Amino acid sequence: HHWGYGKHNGPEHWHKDFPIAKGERQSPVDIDTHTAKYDPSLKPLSVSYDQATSLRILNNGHAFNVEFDDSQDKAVLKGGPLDGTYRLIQFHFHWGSLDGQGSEHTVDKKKYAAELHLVHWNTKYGDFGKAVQQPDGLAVLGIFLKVGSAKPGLQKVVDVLDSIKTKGKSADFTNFDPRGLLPESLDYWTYPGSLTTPPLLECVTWIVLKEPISVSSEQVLKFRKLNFNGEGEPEELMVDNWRPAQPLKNRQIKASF
Ligand SMILES: NS(=O)(=O)c1ccc(NC(=O)c2ccccc2S)cc1
Ligand SMILES: [Cl-]
Ligand SMILES: [Zn+2]
Repeated sequence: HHWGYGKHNGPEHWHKDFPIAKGERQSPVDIDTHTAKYDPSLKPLSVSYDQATSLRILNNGHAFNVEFDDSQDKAVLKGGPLDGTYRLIQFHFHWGSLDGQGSEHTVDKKKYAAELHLVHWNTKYGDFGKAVQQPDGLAVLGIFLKVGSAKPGLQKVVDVLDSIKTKGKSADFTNFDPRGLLPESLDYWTYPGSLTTPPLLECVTWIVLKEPISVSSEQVLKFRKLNFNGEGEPEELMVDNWRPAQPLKNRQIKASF
């Protein structure tokens, strides 16, 4: 009985195995744009993915991860609300069964068709493992996806999904440039939160971009052909792998603009 997104193992069940699910800084959250306050103490956000080196793509049964080689100082996120350098380790998405839902964070309660998560770990902690043991161990750059024009830079990811249809499958995925998934503006909202899937650790500084990227109906449709199940098992389409908004509690969302 592994955690998932179904009625008997979904988000409302997670707290049993992971009590932190009802924690004080859980993610995602709804972003009330009117209550969010401009923070002049925020430094310019810096996304340097020019030297990024992807290695593999994996269907972990919850989503698919494009993993990067993070053994060296390459692909880093810094500035903004961050202190120090955060290194990119992987990115994945959360999407719905329909265009009307799929994102984890919401803006004034609006749900986007999907949400891209670029995961980074604070380099002062040595590696990802030790980082997730710190309050400021991770930084996730979230980008909303809406259905409209295709995103050229996402097609290579879309075309390899057929090779990792089921849980546990992975494929080589080198030379993929994540810069092709970024919108024009780096305007963002930021707040302290957690991983949105078990173990739901509260080590994340969330940076959610205001400008969403557009993806075609065809592209998101292929995301929906993936499977939660493993090869040879009954097919359960990988859709609606998002956690709903959680209580903001004692937190303030800051705006960079
Ligand atoms: N959806 S999220 O908040 O961006 C997120 C990012 C990373 C993880 N990571 C894990 O659950 C994890 C923990 C230990 C070892 C490997 C992994 S993939 C979960 C959610
Ligand atoms: Cl189901
Ligand atoms: Zn995520």
